[PDB]
Amino acid sequence: GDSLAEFLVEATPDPKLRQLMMSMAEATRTIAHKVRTASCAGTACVNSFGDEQLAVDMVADKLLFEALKYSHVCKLACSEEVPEPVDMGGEGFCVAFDPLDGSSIVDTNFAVGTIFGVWPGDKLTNITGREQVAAGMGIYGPRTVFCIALKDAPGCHEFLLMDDGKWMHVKETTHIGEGKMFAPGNLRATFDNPAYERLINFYLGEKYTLRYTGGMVPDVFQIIVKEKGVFTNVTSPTTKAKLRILFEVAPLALLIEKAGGASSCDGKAVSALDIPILVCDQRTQICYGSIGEVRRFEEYMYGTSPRFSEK
Amino acid sequence: GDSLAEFLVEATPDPKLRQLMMSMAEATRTIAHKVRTASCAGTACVNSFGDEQLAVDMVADKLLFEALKYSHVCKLACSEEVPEPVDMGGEGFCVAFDPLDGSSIVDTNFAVGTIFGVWPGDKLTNITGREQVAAGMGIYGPRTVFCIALKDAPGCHEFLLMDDGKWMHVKETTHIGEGKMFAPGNLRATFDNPAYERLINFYLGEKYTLRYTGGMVPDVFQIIVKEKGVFTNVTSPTTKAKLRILFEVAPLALLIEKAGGASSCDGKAVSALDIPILVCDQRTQICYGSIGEVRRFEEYMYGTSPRFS
Repeated sequence: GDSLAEFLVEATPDPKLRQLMMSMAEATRTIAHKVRTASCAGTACVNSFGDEQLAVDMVADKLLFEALKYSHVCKLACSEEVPEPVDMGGEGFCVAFDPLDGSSIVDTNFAVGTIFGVWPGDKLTNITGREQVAAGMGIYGPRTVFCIALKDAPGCHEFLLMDDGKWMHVKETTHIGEGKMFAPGNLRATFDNPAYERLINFYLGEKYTLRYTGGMVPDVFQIIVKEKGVFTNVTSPTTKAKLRILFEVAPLALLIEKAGGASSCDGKAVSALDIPILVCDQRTQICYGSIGEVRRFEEYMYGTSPRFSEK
Repeated sequence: GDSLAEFLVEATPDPKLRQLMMSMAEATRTIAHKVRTASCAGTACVNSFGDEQLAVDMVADKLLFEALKYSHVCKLACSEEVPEPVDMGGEGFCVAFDPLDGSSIVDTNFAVGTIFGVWPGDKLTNITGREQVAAGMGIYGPRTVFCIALKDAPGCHEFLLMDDGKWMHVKETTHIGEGKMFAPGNLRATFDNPAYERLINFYLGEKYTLRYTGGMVPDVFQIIVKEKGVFTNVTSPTTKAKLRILFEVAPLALLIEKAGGASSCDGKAVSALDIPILVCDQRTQICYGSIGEVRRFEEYMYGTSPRFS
C-alpha cells in the first residue's frame, strides 16, 4: 500500500535509524540484481563490484560495508566472513550481517538472502539480542523482499521490490499460530541426541511437512509468511554448533518474536535475545516457531518449558 | 555462450520441435514475470491473465495452453489439474505439463518451477517416457532458468534469462557423480518401511546434507547443477503416492538421464522412461541421482540392483 520511507517515519523518531534502514534496503536491491545476473560458469558464482570481479558473496560483503560507511551512522560493522569488527568512522549504530547466506547454492537457483542486526552504542560484544534497535533480512527468490522489524514498533513487516525499483509494504505479521511444518536443521544430531530423535519422530508421526533448503533466510522466513511451523537446529556429542548468534540467530530471533513467535536458544530454554554475546564468532543452537511449538521443543529437549509450560 | 535458437537449429533437424521449444521458453519467461509481480495479499497468490485476475498457477496454466495453441505444432495438451487431454487444433507433438509446481509456497519466496514433456503423435496414454522427443523445466527466481534435453542431442542444457530478455546457453550437463546431498520426499514413509529408514540413515551417517524444498523442480535441478545428489520418494503402504509420471517424473527422468544420471521408478527397479503410462493421472514413486546412488537405492530397497549389479 505505502512505501518504506513512509513506514519508517512512523515506526521510529530517530532519523539516523531511518537512514540506516534505507541504506540496507538499497544494498539489498543491488545485491538482488547482482545475484540475478551472476555468472556461475566456473567453480564460483561471480559478479562485479566496481572495476573488480568477485564472487557474489564477496560482492555483497563489499556492498554492505559500503552502504554502512556512507550512511555515516554506523560506528562498527562486522561480517560473518571476517568476524572481527571494523570501524566505519560514523557514530550511532553497530551492525552485524551475513552478506549472502547460502551463497554456495546460488548456482542451484535456490532462494538465498542477507541477514543484518542493528545495535546501538559502540560494542559488538558483551551485548544481547534484545538490545537490538532493529533487524532485517533480504530474501532473494523469484521476488525480492525486504523483511524488517524495529524495536519500538509492533509487528514484522515485508516490503516487496516493485518494478519501479521502490519498496512497498505488502504484509505485516503479528501472530504465528499452530501448524504442521518443520525445518529440521542438523538432522544428523538425531543419531546420538535421543531427545531430538523423539521430537523429530513427533513431527513425522503427526504428518508435519518437511521443508528445509539449508539456507537459513528462507527456512525461517517461511514461518513468518505461513504464520506456522518450526525451525530446529540442535547440537550433539558428535555434531557441533555452526550457527552464529551475532550474524544470524539474534537478528532472526527479533524478526520472529516480533510477529508473534518465540525462540529457544543455546541449550538454555531462553530467548535468543537474552543470550550474552561475548565474542563475535560465537556459535549457538536455536529453535524458532510458534509459542506452542517452542513449548514442545523445550519440553522434549529439556523436560519442561520454564516460560510456557502450565504451572 | 550462444542463444537458444542457435542451439535448437543444431542437433535437432525438426523445425517443428524447435518452434515448440521456443514457444515453451517464451511461456516460462512470462510465467517468471507473473510470479515476480504476483500479489499474495491473503489466501492466494494472484496475478492477471488478460482481463481476468487468477491464481498464479492458473495464470501459468492458461499461458501454457495459449503458447501451445499458437505453436500450431501441438496436437494434444494436458495439465496436472484437469488431467484430461484437450486438442487445441495442432499436429506434431503432444505435451503434458505441471504449470507451476510448488505454487502453494510462492508466498514464501521459495524457488518454484514448471515442468513439461513432449511426445510425438496424437496419444497421451499408452505411451512411455522414453518415447519423449524432448522435455524441459523452467526454474523461477532469483534467476530464471530454462533447462532442456532433446532426444536426438546429448546432454541436459541450461539457458539463463538475460537482461535483454533473451535466453543464453550457460551450461551443458553430462555425467552425475555420486552425492553429498539428499532430498527425502515422503520422509514419513520411514515409519513403516524399514528399508527406506536404513537408506535415509545411510545418507545421514555419511554426512549428506539435507536439501528439500516442497517443489520437485528445484529439488531435482540441484542434482543437474551440482552433478551430485539423490532425490527419493517412496510410497507408504497406507498412503498413496502423489507424483505423476506424465506431468512430473517422466519428463524429469529424461533430463536426469540425459545429464548422465539414472532413475528407479515405481517399485520395479527400472527407469521411469520404461514405465507404461495407462492413464494421464497415473501416480508413481521415484528416485533420481547418479548411477552409483541409484545403485544404492535399489540395493537397499529391493536387495540388489538388477541393472547395475
